[PDB]
Parts: sequence; C-alpha cells; structure tokens
Amino acid sequence: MGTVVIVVSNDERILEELLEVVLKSDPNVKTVRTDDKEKVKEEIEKARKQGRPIVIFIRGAYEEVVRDIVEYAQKEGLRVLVIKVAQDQELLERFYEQLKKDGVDVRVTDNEDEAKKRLKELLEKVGSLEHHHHHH
Repeated sequence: MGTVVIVVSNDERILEELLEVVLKSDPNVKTVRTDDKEKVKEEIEKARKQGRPIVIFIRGAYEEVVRDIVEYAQKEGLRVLVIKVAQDQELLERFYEQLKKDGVDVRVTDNEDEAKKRLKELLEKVGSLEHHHHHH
C-alpha cells in the first residue's frame, strides 16, 4: 500500500499521454502533475492514507527538484520507484546517478512508447520491481 512511482521525461506531451494512460487505467491511483517539492510530499501522505499507489509526473528540468522529495519518501519508509525515460543526455544522467548511488530504485525505460506500457503493466500488480530479468 502507498508505493510511489515518479514518471519523468524531458518532453511535456509524453507526460500528458502517459498521464491519460495511468489515469484511465485506474482513477484512484493518484496521477498528480505538479513538478513541485512540498506538494508531492503532501500527496504522498494522502497516498499512504488511502493505501493506494501514487504516480507523480515530473519533467526532465524539474527532475532536479525530486531529490528534495526523496528524503521525505525515505522517512515515510515507502517503496520509491522512479520511472524515467532515458534518451542520451548529460543533464538527465547527472541527476539519475544520485538515485542509484543512494539506493532509490529507478526504471530507465529509455523510450516513451514502452514507458506508457510499463506504467499500466505496473498497475496490473503494484509497481515495485523489473518486469524483465535485466542481463544486459
């Protein structure tokens, strides 16, 4: 109950399309476009309260803010899983390194087409692990 899945991508329309994917898949799973620091934390309190997964849509430039939020989500003791569209960028990689070095799990989809599929497939169960055995 109350798993936190943070959908990040640089382009807006991707987060919009991917919003509609998860929102129509389940309207009680709180898909919040906010890109904020304090608000995400407030919505996480609501998520754990209901006992439902929460999907936070942050942009690539805004993703820098997510590390401020990570501390709170750890203090909760929740499963923190960042679903992130990689696409060969130094800024995108810069922040990404902080997640893995810390211990927060990050699913790099590396595409937008598969990203939306990943989201709905994680709602089939909970979203707390890889759906493929990542050899290479």
